[PDB]
Amino acid sequence: KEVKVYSGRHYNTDKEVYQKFQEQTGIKVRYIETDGKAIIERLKREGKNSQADLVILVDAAIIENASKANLFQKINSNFLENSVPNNLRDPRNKWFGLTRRLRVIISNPDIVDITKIKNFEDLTNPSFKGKVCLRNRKSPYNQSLVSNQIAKKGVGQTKIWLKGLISNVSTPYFSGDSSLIRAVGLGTCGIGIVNHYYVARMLDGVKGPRDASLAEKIKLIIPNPAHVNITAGGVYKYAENKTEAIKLLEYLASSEGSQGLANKTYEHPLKESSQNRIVSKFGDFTPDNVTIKELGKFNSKAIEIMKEVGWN
Ligand SMILES: [Fe+3]
Repeated sequence: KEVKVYSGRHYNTDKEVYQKFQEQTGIKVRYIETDGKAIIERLKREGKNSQADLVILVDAAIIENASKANLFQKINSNFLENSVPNNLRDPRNKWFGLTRRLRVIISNPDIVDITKIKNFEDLTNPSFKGKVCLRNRKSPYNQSLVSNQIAKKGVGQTKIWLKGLISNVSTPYFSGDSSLIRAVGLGTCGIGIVNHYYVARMLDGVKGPRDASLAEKIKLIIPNPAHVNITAGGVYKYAENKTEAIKLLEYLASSEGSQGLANKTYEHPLKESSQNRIVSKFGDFTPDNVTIKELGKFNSKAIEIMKEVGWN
């Protein structure tokens, strides 16, 4: 018996978690790890001829792309329905959350007054003029953040916040979260918005000594309440090994499985905050209760309003 996993968790960190499932169950895990959008495009092309059993994807926006494209089948599981929090799964049971990431504020306290920064709304302060730096609108992470704001405040109010935010940007858009962390730490940027786990990875020397030194210069602010995003798993629509795909998903969503995946990328497990000493130092967070499904709903409108105010 075997199971074929196509995973968009492209961090090169998760192989060990699949090995523990194999040893306990005797089910062979064939594992492909690449870009999420390459997986979606390949699967649309293959249809019934695909060898995918279980699909793992990063971000609300990519999960919505896969759902729109009809890539998942509904599954029934007492374990999953009674263990994965409602806000972090498909109401129609086609996909399930496995890890939690926060998109946070990073600041250089030698360049800006950090006592003035608590939440996203503060980044429109005119005293931050020229000092705010962003990754481009092509990042699903950024699209899902603007989608978060539309969910709570509606389109009108979100556009006001975006006109204010983009006003304070005077630097070209970055193509990644790690290069924006380097700019904030070097001090060419005073304020950035990035995923918390990139700061943890650089602090722990994963990207070498220079990136570690730059990351020490940064003060990380968790908005209160906090915007939460996820990685998720679902069973492929035409999975051959359906039974084995459900067993592996039940394992990855469990306390052992969710801690295993999360501890590799410095994320939070599903039902508890990270044990990790670097992540714990960032502080406690309270979720804002916007569902992952809602983040997918408002993705199209988020892209249109980012384009309209000039977030490029
Ligand atoms: Fe990432």
